[PDB]
Amino acid sequence: SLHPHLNANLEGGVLTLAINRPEAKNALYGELYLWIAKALDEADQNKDVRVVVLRGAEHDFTAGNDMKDFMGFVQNPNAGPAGQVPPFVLLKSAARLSKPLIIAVKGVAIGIGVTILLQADLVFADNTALFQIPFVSLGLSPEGGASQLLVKQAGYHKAAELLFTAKKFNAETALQAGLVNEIVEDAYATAQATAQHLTALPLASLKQTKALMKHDLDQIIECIDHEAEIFMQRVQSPEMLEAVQAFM
Amino acid sequence: LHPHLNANLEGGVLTLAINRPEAKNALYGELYLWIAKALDEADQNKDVRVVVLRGAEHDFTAGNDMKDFMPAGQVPPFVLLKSAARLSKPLIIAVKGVAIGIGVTILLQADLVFADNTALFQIPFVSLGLSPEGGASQLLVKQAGYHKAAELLFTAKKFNAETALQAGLVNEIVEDAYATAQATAQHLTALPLASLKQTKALMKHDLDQIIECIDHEAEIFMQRVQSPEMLE
Amino acid sequence: LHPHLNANLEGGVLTLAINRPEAKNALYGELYLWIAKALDEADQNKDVRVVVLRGAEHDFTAGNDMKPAGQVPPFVLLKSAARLSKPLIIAVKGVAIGIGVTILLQADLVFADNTALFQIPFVSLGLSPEGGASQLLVKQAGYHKAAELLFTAKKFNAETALQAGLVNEIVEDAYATAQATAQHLTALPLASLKQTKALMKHDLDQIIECIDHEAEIFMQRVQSPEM
Repeated sequence: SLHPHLNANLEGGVLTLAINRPEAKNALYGELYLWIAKALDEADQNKDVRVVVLRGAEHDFTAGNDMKDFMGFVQNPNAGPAGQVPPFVLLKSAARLSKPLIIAVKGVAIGIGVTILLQADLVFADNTALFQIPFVSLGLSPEGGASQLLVKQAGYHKAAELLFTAKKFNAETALQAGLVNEIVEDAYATAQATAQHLTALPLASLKQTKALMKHDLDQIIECIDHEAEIFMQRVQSPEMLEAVQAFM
Repeated sequence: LHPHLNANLEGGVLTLAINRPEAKNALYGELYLWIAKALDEADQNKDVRVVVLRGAEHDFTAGNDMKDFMPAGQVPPFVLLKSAARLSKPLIIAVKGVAIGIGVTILLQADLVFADNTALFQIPFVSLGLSPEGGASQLLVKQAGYHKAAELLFTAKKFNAETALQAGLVNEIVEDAYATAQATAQHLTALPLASLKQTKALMKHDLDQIIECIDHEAEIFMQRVQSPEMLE
Repeated sequence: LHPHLNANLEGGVLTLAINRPEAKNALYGELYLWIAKALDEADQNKDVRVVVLRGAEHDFTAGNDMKPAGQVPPFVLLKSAARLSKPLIIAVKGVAIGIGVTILLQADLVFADNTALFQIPFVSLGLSPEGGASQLLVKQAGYHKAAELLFTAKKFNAETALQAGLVNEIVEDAYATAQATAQHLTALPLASLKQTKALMKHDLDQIIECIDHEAEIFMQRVQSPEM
């Protein structure tokens, strides 16, 4: 389906999904998380798509959860299963994509801008990238399976430093922690050349290799869901509501 | 009290400083047990938000007192390791000078570790005719990767702060280890308590299995303790 | 004893050296089986305390010679290396292709020089992982780097291997470093090394199961149109 703030282009088996909400530096709201999730789900069924590239359209990847949206949410929270709240739907859609998923990062990549990297196979950034996992300082808790995936990808000590302190960090830190594969001059051209190289390789080899690497997908999904339950406890906490009420 | 352990609580930060400079903070039975009890009670004390563990002066710990040296899960060093692993609040370690044996394996229970360029690390267990402690045979493989963990465990070599940093034992090498630790501790005491507690509990979802690895290692260790290798 | 494989024991160090330089140490069926058997015997050999495995003067192995899945020879070698109860050290120079990389994941220590040229080419042949790589490389290098090396089938150098944890140290003389390290380890208590390694590889049966699972998939692909 066509929707604002998300451009899709398919050429030579490469599907490029580009977040395009510059007025807000690509902050994500409820329905945009779902539109991105649906596009991933449809790409995986589309026989003309072999590789997906997800990035921003321009100078930023994502400023994270839209704060205006978030404050309306805290005052009227989704009462359904925590795992069906929009950001967890996107993160699971990404985790389950059977085809290679490449992400290219410029500028801000905050919250979900970091945890979605843990669902991608390859990540390229340039030196303008500025990352943060702000969940602790917002009064929230991990999402995207990061309590387990970031410990595995970065090592326990580094994962605890980025999660506990909630600090901003640069591309060299993200590269040392294994969140980014390489820092390059043109993140978007590199992501596109890599995607073209992958479409020239056998689809079945790629699909099977990825399926073996992700043999524990069911447990990853379980981790995302159980995190989501704890995350909603924090979203619904009395202290969160008072703080939003004041702010508003 | 016990003059070998300075404890101090300020602004939510409890600072535990091993103070036995005559023996380079080498540790002996009852002292393992007091540090363990202090960590246990820290977790129960609502005025305590973050613990920092370090040496008082130029050294972290020379490891087990060879004099002191001379149910396996209840032998003192293992008691301290489990109390560290169980602490539900953030635990920061700051390393200067020697950090030997349990001086390294205790770092695998800490959430954040800071060191300066004087730090000198070693896991001598293999060369003492012994075996791993502190869950190192799983925790160090996970933290450093298998190849590097094998290098540190098998060879029993001393290594410096840059090697520890690359293996993920140390978060950052800084000019003033104790000041950096205190500043991080104060930053963490200013953040929401339930957010830090639930984040740590998720990260340590496999705590039961860490305790079982520490206890399994303990049984093996205590057997090696009564072996000709050890004597030689 | 067997064509293209040298073996030397001294001071408790067994050095096995692949010796087929005219072919850049490309491996064929029988040769896989001889290396694997030598590892099986070294483990039963009371006078062996540490094993070094290496290639020829300039190269480790160009990989599988172009010219029950669990019993196909490269998988037998991969499992023999994984089961070896004593320390295994590999020293890498020049080419290290396919098996040349996946065997590093079964060694305890790996030393290379800057001539090393690594590749995992299976995807570009329409095949699939081997060596238990789909799990062991993810654990050793992290998921992103393992994906990069496995999906793209790119050739890569010693610095990239060091960053991926595949290599412990890049050194000037990989054979001398491997020998000095092995001599240090033979001087230490075999009982301590044995028991430390067995704890580190507590999940050995899971490792072997992954190797065999990959093997069955691999052998299907071998009959694919892509291949």
